[PDB]
Amino acid sequence: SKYSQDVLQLLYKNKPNYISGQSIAESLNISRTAVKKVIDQLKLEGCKIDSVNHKGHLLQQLPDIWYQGIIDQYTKSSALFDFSEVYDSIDSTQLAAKKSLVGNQSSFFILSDEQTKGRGRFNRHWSSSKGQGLWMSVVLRPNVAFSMISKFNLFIALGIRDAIQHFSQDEVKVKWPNDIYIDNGKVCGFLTEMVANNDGIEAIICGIGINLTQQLENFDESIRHRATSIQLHDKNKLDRYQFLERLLQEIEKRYNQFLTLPFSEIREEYIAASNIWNRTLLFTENDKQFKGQAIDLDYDGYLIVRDEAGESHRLISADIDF
Amino acid sequence: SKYSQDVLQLLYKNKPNYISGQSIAESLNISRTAVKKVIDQLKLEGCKIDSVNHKGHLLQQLPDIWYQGIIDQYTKSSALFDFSEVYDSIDSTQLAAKKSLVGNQSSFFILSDEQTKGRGRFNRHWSSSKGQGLWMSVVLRPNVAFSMISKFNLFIALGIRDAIQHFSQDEVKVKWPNDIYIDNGKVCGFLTEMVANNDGIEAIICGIGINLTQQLENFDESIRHRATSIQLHDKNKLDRYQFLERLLQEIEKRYNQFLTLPFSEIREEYIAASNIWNRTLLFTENDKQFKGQAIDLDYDGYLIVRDEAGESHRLISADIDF
Ligand SMILES: Nc1ncnc2c1ncn2CCCCNS(=O)(=O)NC(=O)CCCC[C@@H]1SC[C@@H]2NC(=O)N[C@@H]21
Ligand SMILES: Nc1ncnc2c1ncn2CCCCNS(=O)(=O)NC(=O)CCCC[C@@H]1SC[C@@H]2NC(=O)N[C@@H]21
Repeated sequence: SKYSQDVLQLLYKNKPNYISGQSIAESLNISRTAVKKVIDQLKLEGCKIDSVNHKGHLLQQLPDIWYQGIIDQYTKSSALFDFSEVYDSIDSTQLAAKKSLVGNQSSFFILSDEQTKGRGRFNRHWSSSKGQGLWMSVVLRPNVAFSMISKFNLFIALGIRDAIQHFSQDEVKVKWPNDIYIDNGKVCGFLTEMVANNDGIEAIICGIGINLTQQLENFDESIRHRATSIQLHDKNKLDRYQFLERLLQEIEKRYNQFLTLPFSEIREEYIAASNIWNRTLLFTENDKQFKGQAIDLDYDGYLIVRDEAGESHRLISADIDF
Repeated sequence: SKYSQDVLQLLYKNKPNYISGQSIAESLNISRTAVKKVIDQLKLEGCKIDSVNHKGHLLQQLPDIWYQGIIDQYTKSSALFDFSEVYDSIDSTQLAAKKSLVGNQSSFFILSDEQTKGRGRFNRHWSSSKGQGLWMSVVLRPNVAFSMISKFNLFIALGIRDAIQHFSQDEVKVKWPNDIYIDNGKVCGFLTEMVANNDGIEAIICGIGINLTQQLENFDESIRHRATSIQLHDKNKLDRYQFLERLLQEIEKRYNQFLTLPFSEIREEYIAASNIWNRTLLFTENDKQFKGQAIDLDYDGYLIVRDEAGESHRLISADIDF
């Protein structure tokens, strides 16, 4: 229904109080009968809405579906995010962000319950199971130099890690430069692209995929031993809206840190949260591939590596396997 | 008409021979009467088409309007350009290229007879007079490292300069890093943007604006002393199709040079074609602005500058005025 999101938004905004159906009707300039029909539909879609006879309605719990009217409430209260686009299915939120950013200077994000052509780094396929993960692309407008842009990944990694950690009973670690792990399982990967020239950056687009409630059987046989979800490390039922709120809050906090603090101020924190140390790694560089150890993380965020031939390397980035 | 471009394309492809209206009809599976109606329309739009009684039709000259069916012939015979989009009016060919490149790996360009929101570097307004200039954006897919990408501007500058020089009786010079001049007048500026991350480049988009036939009165009073067009330096009537062909040929040649030769191999040529030497320049760097002289152009394409305080600088880029 056309007013379904608006009814949902009024229910969300009035928590924890009940609102009468009459009040919803006067707000949306529709009939009492249209409001009850919308509320039935929302209940059908799995919204837990308590209705009592003289009080009205109380949104108790959302289903595992993204709802524009709810996310709209998140962007209205965000200084950073001007708006959001919430899709049920899409080729890729990253493809949609790169089209939507052209010709404007807005900061926004794009969410989809499923992706049919999710892509990771180097155009590797990314599994985006409907209803089971957060598939999102974030467009921001950092007015920064190239010598500074690579640090965004280091800061954002810590925000994602903290957001996940808030819901994980197990330790959440960061695999430099763009992987979040729980024990031995990849729970998130992200990818940051930019539109730029030597005069500056028009936008960055950070594509974030986080496995929320996959059962092991929900991962393809090829990635099952290296993928995990937040639910597999949470004694309580993970609530995708509670997590998204925490995740937007940490992204905002770490983005403002990235714009105002040198990497030196999170370097120790980043090292302490990393899981790449004391462990041999597999580096892929075009056709060649070599092994190495992560020795240090310098003040610019570069990984210092000792390869198997004993040579040292200072890497702004790499793709490494365990 | 739906078959107007196809009729035009057949006329172009058969130069310098006449083709009968019957032959056009059998090729397009339309009637002899529809073909003559299309040819009348094309003549109305300013196509010079010779028609003789038993021979058919010969395209003699195109008007100052871009025609998809003609440009299609250019991309079919180009190894590099997969396709093109030809618009009569657009906000900006650069905005359209950045939308069109998403989700594919095609190399292509976008042409528009006019732009309503043309933008140069730093979002400075760009005047795109309808029918008087070439407003185009070129999307390419260089598989190259960032240490190499800045050289593209140096190579492409030489292609544009040569294309213009072929039609100018006066000397065409290059103002580093993205201006083409004829004597004291800016005849072209271009702007190269990229979509990229530390793993590589998804695309570059080179926005090229070239003044073709502006009379001085056609330039705004604010830019008239610093802008010029090719026609103002050509004794013959500049033909936009002949120029576009030459320009696509030089762009292709210099792009392949950029992918296969170090800048050292065009360095002397670039220096010899530059007009920034032996002349004080105005540098703008955020809020500050200083004066300086261009001392050299190193092997990486960096401008070596002596500023007014006597300090040396090595600039991958800058915005400089005369
Ligand atoms: N669900 C999965 N869970 C764990 N492992 C998996 C999964 N599927 C594939 N594998 C294994 C290969 C891992 C790929 N290698 S990677 O590139 O280094 N890693 C990355 O994380 C970069 C991908 C970011 C994804 C986001 S989703 C929203 C946005 N839109 C879009 O299209 N992309 C971004
Ligand atoms: N017609 C003009 N002739 C001479 N001078 C002029 C003119 N109009 C403005 N001025 C003065 C300010 C000069 C601006 N400063 S700049 O940025 O350093 N110079 C540049 O050349 C970069 C602009 C590239 C334009 C292309 S057109 C197709 C594509 N689509 C789009 O939107 N852009 C690109």
